Amino acid sequence: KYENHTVTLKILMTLRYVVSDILKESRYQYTKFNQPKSKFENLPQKLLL
Amino acid sequence: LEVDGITETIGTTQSAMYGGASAQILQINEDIKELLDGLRAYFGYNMIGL
Ligand SMILES: [Zn+2]
Repeated sequence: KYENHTVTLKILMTLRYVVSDILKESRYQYTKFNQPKSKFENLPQKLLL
Repeated sequence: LEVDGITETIGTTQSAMYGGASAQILQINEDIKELLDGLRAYFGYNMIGL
């Protein structure tokens, strides 16, 4: 029925992102309290999406 | 402690006037006193003639 008609839509789509830069990229702690020995833990990165 | 945009603050129960577990100890005393006073009534006072 709509061979030569126009069609328009209002649509919902899932949010999506890509990492375009990594910022304040690494933060660190030698956690030692209440451990058998010194341990290295990487704290949260910040991403610019 | 604040490093590189991440910060943390902690305030312990420790203080110059009272230790960190002082609340637990002081509640233990409150129970022991009630518990001990009541139990002494099971045995009673001591008497000796003279
Ligand atoms: Zn007696």
